[PDB]
Amino acid sequence: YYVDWRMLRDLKRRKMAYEYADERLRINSLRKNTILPKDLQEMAGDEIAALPRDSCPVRIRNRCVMTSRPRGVKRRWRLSRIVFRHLADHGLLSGVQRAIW
Amino acid sequence: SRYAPEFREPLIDKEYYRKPVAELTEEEKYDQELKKTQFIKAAAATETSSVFADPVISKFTNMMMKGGNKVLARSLMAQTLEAVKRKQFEKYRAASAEEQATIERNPYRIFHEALKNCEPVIGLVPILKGGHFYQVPVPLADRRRRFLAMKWMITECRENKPRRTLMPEKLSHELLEAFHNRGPVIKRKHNMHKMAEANRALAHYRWW
Amino acid sequence: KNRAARVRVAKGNKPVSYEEAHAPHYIAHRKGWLSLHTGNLDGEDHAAERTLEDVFLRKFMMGTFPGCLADQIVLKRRANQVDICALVLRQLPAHKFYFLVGYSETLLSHFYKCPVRLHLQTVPSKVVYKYI
Amino acid sequence: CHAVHFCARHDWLILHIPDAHLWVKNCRELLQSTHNKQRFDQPLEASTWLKNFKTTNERFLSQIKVQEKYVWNKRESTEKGSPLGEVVEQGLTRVRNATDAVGVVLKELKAQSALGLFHLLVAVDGVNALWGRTTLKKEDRTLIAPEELSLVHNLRKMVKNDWHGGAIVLSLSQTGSLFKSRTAYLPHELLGKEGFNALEPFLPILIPNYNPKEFESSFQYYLENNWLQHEKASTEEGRKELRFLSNCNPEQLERLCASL
RNA sequence: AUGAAAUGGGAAGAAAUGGGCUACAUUUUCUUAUAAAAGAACAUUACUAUACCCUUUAUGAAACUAAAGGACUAAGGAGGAUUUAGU
Ligand SMILES: [K+]
Ligand SMILES: [Mg+2]
Ligand SMILES: [Mg+2]
Ligand SMILES: [Mg+2]
Ligand SMILES: [Mg+2]
Repeated sequence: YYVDWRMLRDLKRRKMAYEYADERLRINSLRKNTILPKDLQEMAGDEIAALPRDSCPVRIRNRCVMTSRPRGVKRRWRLSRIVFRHLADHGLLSGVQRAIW
Repeated sequence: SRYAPEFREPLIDKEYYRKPVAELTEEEKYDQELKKTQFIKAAAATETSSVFADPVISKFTNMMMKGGNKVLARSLMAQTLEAVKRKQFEKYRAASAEEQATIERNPYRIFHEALKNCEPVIGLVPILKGGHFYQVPVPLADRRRRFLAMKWMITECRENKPRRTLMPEKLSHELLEAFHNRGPVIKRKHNMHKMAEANRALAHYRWW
Repeated sequence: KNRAARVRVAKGNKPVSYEEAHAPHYIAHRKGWLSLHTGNLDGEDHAAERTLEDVFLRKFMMGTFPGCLADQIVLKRRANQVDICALVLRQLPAHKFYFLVGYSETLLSHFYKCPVRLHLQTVPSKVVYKYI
Repeated sequence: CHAVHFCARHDWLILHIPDAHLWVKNCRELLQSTHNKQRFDQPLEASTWLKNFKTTNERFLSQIKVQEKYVWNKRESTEKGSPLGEVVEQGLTRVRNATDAVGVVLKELKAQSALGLFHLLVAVDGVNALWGRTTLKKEDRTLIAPEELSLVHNLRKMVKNDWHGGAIVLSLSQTGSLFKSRTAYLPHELLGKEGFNALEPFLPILIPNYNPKEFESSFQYYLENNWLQHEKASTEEGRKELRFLSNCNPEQLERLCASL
């Protein structure tokens, strides 16, 4: 069991983007240029559109791995501000201390 | 402040340190020996032993500065002094030998005597009597009397001037017209004194 | 008022260990870090993966040695080796500790694919820094 | 300006361009040239110079006479033989031709000088502007180049050593220069590769700061006119201070003394 | 079904109010410079639009977003009581 149904939907989006990464790369390359005929580029614009929506990598959201919080996350640890503070304030993060200056 | 209260304000008078020991009053002599065991604040960037440094003008510059632009405010003051020196040289050359004697061509002496003329001696103050505030004429202190003269000058020029005139041209024309006691800033002094005259009845309310 | 990781005052009858007594602002001043890895150093990667392993490794040891832990465990990573240093009360018989050490080491070495060793220092009872 | 006085008193013909940076920036009227459609004409810049050139050389404007016919308009032309003053008069009268009257003047003097009639001092201050960059834009909002301008192109010929009968006195000025550093004064830095090659072989004359003798003379000159009105300026501690702050630089000394 | 999933939407204001940003210019506007100095501008659009609109680019599958230009340019002329911050 994952934290919630939102983390489950996000996990599937991440595994379908990995499957369609090469494909969406090869097709999208045909569009990001000025060297190929516009007829081919107009057609490649639809082949990329036809791929499943969850293959799109901009529908991925970084969530706290332990609480599935969508905002407030720190990308180096993948934890929300609330979870990070609990581990940091207890001496459990290696090298993280309070900032006094 | 980053200076502990034990720190002492610096003394940047060149002659004072080089005076013969016997010429110093024992009170002044005492402080020198005491200072050898005290901490001394570093001198400000605008604090120098220069013979051309005038505190009154240096203060007047800081009261014109906007947003920490010291170069511009100092430049405006330099242009003003020059605008006054050039205005008196023109008058001096175009004047008879008799008139030439009276004409003053020192801008520093026109600036100081212009400000002193504008200084107001007595200004109305709010004083509390019987849990109620009355406007009673009061003797203005030295610092408040000096501040008011400078503030009134920098405010007449900043606001009450044409759009295309510049501060070195309005300030020069105002320092010169306050060196002869016939200017708008002198009229502002005459209003403060005129109002205190009307409220002289409440003078005795002062307890000092 | 600040409520984070602060064991609050009672009436002088609450025993607290050295780790519990000190609030978060004493970290790196009076008390050190329970986990020591290289993943939070500047220009280093895999902080997230080291941090997730720590959370699990602490929950695993609490359940595997239930009621036998005198203080929080100390995790030490060197190269790919993981070292777990735990203060454990002398409640269980000696032979049971040998079983749980063999089990917990083998299980965590096949779960994270690293050599994992368990170091146990047995105390007669919890050490009390102060009564608050 | 000292050289321009010496030549002026010996009856030379002074061709003095006071500042050449004014012709490559801040132009509010920029027309096109009939002579060459590529080039542009600066009516106001040319008109101002001509009025000053007329004043300086008024005496020589009747003696010198054009050697060719110049058709200003369909209805106006200059007959060969007429005084050079007529060319100048038309330029001031009709501002459209002002940028062309200048070109005729520069061309005539350069040709006629070799005949021994008169000497010619081409004194251009700010010469580094000619072979640099401009801050003027065409109708397409594209920056112009110095060669394109009419006044700049004519002058580039006068500063060449392909004639005789006079001397060319040039000066460099980083002040007013476009796209040059504040601390650039050397000839190659200001002229560039194009300007340096154009003018060589030239004689560089370094203008230094006031020497100890010159600084005292300048200090006493200000005191002689009552300019240094501060009480402490006349003293030795004032002078030593003014020497340090100015650093004996003529301009800085004038600026520091101006406020005092 | 108050659970799970897909697709499409989640609109606007002759409105009041809080905070911010910009301007109202001459201690200013533009240009080169480097913030020094110089040349121009300087009241009807001179100062002055991070709005609307028109083009181009960047990200993305999707531009509805952001930036950069272009013109269009309206109001504003230092702000009533009152109130904020700064040793
Ligand atoms: K539901
Ligand atoms: Mg849940
Ligand atoms: Mg996102
Ligand atoms: Mg500057
Ligand atoms: Mg695109």
